[PDB]
Amino acid sequence: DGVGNASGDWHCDSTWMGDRVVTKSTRTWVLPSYNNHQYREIKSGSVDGSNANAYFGYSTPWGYFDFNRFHSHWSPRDWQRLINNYWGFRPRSLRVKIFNIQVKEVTVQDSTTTIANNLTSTVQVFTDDDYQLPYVVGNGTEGCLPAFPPQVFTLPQYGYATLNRDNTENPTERSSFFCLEYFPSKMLRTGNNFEFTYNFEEVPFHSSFAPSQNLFKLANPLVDQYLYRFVSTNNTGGVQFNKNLAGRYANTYKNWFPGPMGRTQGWNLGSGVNRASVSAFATTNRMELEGASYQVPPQPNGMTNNLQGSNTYALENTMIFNSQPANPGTTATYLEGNMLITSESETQPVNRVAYNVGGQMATNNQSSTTAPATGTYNLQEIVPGSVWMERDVYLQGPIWAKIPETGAHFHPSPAMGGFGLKHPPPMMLIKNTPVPGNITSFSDVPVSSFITQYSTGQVTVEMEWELKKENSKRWNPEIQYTNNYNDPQFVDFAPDSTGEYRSTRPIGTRYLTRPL
Amino acid sequence: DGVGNASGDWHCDSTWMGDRVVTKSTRTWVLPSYNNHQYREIKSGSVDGSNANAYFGYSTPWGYFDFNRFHSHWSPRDWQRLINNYWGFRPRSLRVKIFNIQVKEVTVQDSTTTIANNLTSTVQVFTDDDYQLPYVVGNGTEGCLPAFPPQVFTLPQYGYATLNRDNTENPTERSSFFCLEYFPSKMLRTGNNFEFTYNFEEVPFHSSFAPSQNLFKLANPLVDQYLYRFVSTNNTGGVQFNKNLAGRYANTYKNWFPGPMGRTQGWNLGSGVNRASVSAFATTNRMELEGASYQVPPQPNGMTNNLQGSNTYALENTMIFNSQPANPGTTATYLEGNMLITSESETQPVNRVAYNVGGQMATNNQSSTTAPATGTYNLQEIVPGSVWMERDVYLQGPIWAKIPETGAHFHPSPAMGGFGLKHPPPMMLIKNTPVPGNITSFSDVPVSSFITQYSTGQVTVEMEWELKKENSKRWNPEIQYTNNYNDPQFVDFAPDSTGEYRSTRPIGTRYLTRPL
Amino acid sequence: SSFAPSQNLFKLANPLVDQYLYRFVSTNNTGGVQFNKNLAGRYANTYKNWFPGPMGRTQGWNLGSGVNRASVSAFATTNRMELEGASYQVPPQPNGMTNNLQGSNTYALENTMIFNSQPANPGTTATYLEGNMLITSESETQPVNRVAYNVGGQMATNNQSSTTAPATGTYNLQEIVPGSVWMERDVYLQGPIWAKIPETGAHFHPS
Repeated sequence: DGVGNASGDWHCDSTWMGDRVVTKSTRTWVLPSYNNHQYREIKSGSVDGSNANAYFGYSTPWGYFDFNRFHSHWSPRDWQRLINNYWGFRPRSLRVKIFNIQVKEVTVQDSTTTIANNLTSTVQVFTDDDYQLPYVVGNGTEGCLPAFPPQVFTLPQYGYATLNRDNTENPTERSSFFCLEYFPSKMLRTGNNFEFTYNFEEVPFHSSFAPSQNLFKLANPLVDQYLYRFVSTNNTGGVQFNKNLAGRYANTYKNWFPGPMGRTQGWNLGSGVNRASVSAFATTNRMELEGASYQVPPQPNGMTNNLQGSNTYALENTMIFNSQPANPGTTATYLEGNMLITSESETQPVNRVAYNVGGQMATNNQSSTTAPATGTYNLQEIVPGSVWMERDVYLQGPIWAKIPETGAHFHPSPAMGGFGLKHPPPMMLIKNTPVPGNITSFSDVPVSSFITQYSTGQVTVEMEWELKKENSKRWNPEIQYTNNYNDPQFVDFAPDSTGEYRSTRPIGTRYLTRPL
Repeated sequence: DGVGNASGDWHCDSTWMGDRVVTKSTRTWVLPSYNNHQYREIKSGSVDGSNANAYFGYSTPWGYFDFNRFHSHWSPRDWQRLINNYWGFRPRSLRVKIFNIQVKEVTVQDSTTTIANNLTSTVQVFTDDDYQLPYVVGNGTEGCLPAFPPQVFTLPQYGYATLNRDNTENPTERSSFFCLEYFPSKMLRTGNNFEFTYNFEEVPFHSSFAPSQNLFKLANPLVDQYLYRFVSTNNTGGVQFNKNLAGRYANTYKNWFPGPMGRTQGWNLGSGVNRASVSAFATTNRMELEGASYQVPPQPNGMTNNLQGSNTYALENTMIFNSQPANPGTTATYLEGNMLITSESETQPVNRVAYNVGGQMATNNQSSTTAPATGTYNLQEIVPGSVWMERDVYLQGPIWAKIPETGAHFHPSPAMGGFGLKHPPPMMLIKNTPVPGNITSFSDVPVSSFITQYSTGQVTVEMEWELKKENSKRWNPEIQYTNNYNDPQFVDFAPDSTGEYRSTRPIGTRYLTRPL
Repeated sequence: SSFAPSQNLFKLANPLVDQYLYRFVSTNNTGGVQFNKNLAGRYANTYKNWFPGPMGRTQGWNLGSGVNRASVSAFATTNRMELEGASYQVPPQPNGMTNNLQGSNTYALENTMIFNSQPANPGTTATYLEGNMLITSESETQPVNRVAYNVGGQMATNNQSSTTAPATGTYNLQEIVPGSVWMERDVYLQGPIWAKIPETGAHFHPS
């Protein structure tokens, strides 16, 4: 409509209506003109001793909007209300609006640096609906909307990696180039606005509960089994048997088995007592692809990193986060007090411990000449009758990941956590239109001289969630997340005297308990 | 409508629907104020030793839009899809939109050079529908919309040549002056937009196929002809005859003849072995008009420049292109590795070779006293029963040319390639309106003082194409264009580390094969 | 699926942007744990959502210029499965691996379909060299499928202590894990369209 008329209004709110909760979030963003209006080929050779580091790729003029973090949609008080009272939750609908656009021109004469409004300048916006572009949103990267509503943020620059030849910086014939300007886009002046709507596919609810029973202790404690086990051979080697007694969980027939495991090193925290002067990388867990060795830092699902009490943690099976945001490219060492370290101890009744060996199997054939022998195993994979619990979500953590298109997959739950989607919420791309500097003569060669410009505006995201209610018959009181501090010098989840937000603790979803 | 409202949106796309393909292209352009708002008489005398160089003409304040190149409408992947799967293609419809206009004023005080928006300034636009103006669009000149969508381009300045007297810079009484301001034009401020629509006349489809048979080898190989030839005279000079045998193509009666030829010099490429220190111009092919000798660098249709394998090329029968755009007025020498050189070797089954002699004819009357004699010929023209193939189109090359209005013509296919049209898509002309500097007194003499200004905006072109499907019964696999490179250091048809587009190879349309 | 992947399974993070996630890299002179942030483009050290498909190690033989070991009888060292008291060669191996890297003349022969250009007489016992044979390559699936000739990865074999340094061991076989992705074997014009699933009442992933 016009220079003097506002395109949209601020909405930041939560509404709770029975089985449904609606979240509204509004933020202010800034867009730089990246690459000076150009597409650049980007590449790397081996770095820090590793060829797994090498890649071939393109950097682009465009920027994108990322909302795949829970703190983007949820207040700390609203998150506490959900974890305390519900068995499960799932996403249903998404709505996005971009509005109140302002384009600015920056000029320097003799070091003055004046800044001014340009009314006739445009911004370009599009959504990748058919998934033609490479999707970089679900990989745990920075640049999402901020946890605190007043904070103002810079949009991330879009880029991708294609194929590389023989673990080197060079490309292959199969390697691909994608142009964003080939797709159609909306053009916006200061009066104009953009809107999009999405529906999520049917997905299973996340489980916000901890088991109240061990997988191996399900027989009644009072009653004996009608089943027998081999315990012995006599002086002539004749087989002998005994009945299975009540409460003897070590010797009982079992219907179901625990989930898959791979052994990972355990390190003590706090009082500790670990080995000195160690370089971690040579002894880390790895998988081999195309001739290179890769660390796979979240391990695959079905294990627990920490026992309960205990200060032993398997570090490569744990999500590690920082309380405060960091500057790009930092190489600084961080001690444990700075870090936020997660524990999966609630899943221990059904999930095997990562630091320990899995079990034992037979290695020989017994004979009158030879005694029977067993051996321990460090890895096991899926077996029929297998049961496990998936990794917990965090307020600091991601909601979704895109399933890769290969035509074959098994059990599609992402390792970091969250919901695995065949058709994920789509990539949203924004760029500043090139505006040319004074040109007085004709050339076939393309213009490289442009006026310097940046853009600013407001973004609103609305999300709908489906809730599963608790139906417990437990008489005694349950565990709950609480604000509990001894002699506090500051309020957590609040601004400080300088105005910086403080977030000391990581928050999971499992406080409620259910029988197996 | 307004200062804060956008006139149009970005559309860059291809849609394939059975027999029809639609192409959409969007670009950003810059317009200079050419000639400082004045019309100038332009002229030349003899240059580089030639009077064919002399001309008399006018230069104008206006600029024009040119779309007669395939890379303007076609992506490299889309062009590969057409050449691989279709017998023929033709143009059907054209739509043009000009929008998002921005007028800027440039001021200099003491070397500062400040640039600012002028809201009340106008741009003027018109189309030459009745072909009253001289048409300069179909002559292989620079200034067309760019191959890569992100590239920003300067519009070419309009000019023309009229009649000149006695191969000198002077005019004739028949010589003509044309004023653009005499035609009606639309006037546009920053809010305003312009649109045009065109329909192409019926034209024959281009042939995207190579012949699978020789013109002279069409008789069945197994069966003899019922026809006889003279082979001999006896000791008394009495005539003798022999029957024509199966597979003897050298001695067989023929229905049809090859197309017209003129001999052109052949030069070796690569390993080569050509003559040293040669100046080319004195020995080049020429046609004489109005007392001057002119090189005619594309030769006329019906010949082939290169045999297949072979490194001999007739250079004056070949389209030569540069991979990268060049600065105006360059006099630099270029070697073969920089150049993109085309081959017509697919048409060799029906088209005579340019470097070789055409054939032999009788030069005498035989008698008992005199033996019979023959002579070779270096040129031949159209004969009844003549068949030939027209020159191939290239992605780097032009779509159309205007047929000249003389009232008489034969077979109207242009020498460079493409479609010859009596009523071509029309000339589109744009100018910046003169805005005056401060005037304090009256004069009859016209104002020569104006504020300095330039314009910028977006242009969209939409084109519809009709396709002819392949109907082959060939059992074995065909030749296809492929991305095939050994040990590549860059991706072809992509930007580099500096952001410059790379286009190493020329691409033709003939990969499919058909029987004669 | 008649297509080849244009991206590696482990290279999906944006090359320009750093992760908000940290990894353990070190212990100090008193054995206290130390951490570093994950940087942009460092694919060796990045958190991963998805894992490659199942693998079993199979011997690799050079073709063309080659340079393989002389006078070998193949059968004793071949891959086998045991049924009802007997050892059986299982010549197509199970799905989720790639036989050949690209370029490279190393092929895992027991993971490859081998065909003859010409039909043969029944009962022939004749030796055939490589030039007579038609040998397939699965190099397009290498961005998501592990190589058969190479080891799969490494896992922890011990518990670290002030007395004991940490240790790892390589594995030659691995099976399906949750979050696993792979590509099935390609069809050929010379090859078969279909197979019947056996009736047992239980099966997994029937390709």
